[PDB]
Amino acid sequence: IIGGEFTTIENQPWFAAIYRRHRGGSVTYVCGGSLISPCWVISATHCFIDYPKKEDYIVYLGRSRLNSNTQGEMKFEVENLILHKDYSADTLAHHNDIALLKIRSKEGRCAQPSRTIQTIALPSMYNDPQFGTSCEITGFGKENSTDYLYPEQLKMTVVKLISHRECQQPHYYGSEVTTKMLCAADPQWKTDSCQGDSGGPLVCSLQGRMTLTGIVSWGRGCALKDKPGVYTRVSHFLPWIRSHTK
Ligand SMILES: N=C(N)c1cc2cc([N+](=O)[O-])ccc2[nH]1
Repeated sequence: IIGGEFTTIENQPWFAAIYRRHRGGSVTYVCGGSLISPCWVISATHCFIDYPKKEDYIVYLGRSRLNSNTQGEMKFEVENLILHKDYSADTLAHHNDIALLKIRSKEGRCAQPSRTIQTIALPSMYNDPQFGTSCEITGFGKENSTDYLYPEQLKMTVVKLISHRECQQPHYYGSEVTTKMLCAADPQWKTDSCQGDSGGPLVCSLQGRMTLTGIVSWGRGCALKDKPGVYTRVSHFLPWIRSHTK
């Protein structure tokens, strides 16, 4: 997250921190995700496509810091790593960038809700807030485009919803953006998602309820003029989600 503010897991209790164990034992950060039910975390396919093997992955819930433990965190293995069959890699514009991780502890349990671990609601089908709506993004991603390191503390920021028409401008993203994608940016382009934020939640308040409206997917650079963050439009994948979480 470029700009924005530091936060803790109490303020995004569904946020999932996902890591991969390398051979030789090193564990590095992969991507964020969102807990939608006790046994299921939703993320982006592009986080996993290079390494599709579910045994390489570690998920944490209730975790506030990147390389240290948070009191009351839970640690999970991935019982199922489900990628979207119709995924595509553009140069930027990943189509169908949605993935589901079935989580289970070494003790055979799913998530147990608490002050730091809760689930997020899915939207109702094709029901998105109007452009100009303010939504929040959450992640451990880069704080400046030139940074080498990821921040140790979890961050959040607020970005505004950009209409499909506007994101379609040639001087924005043109045809790269589809109706299954959502664009969102800052009016001053000061704040944005960046490298490492992928898979994480875009949460909007939608008629009284915190809602997983999007999933961080791609963008050109970070916090650049006319170059918004792009998000998987969750309200367009509910059949996909409901069938696969069975
Ligand atoms: N604007 C976004 N929603 C977004 C930009 C972005 C960039 C990278 N990246 O640095 O490769 C990764 C994920 C991203 N998500």
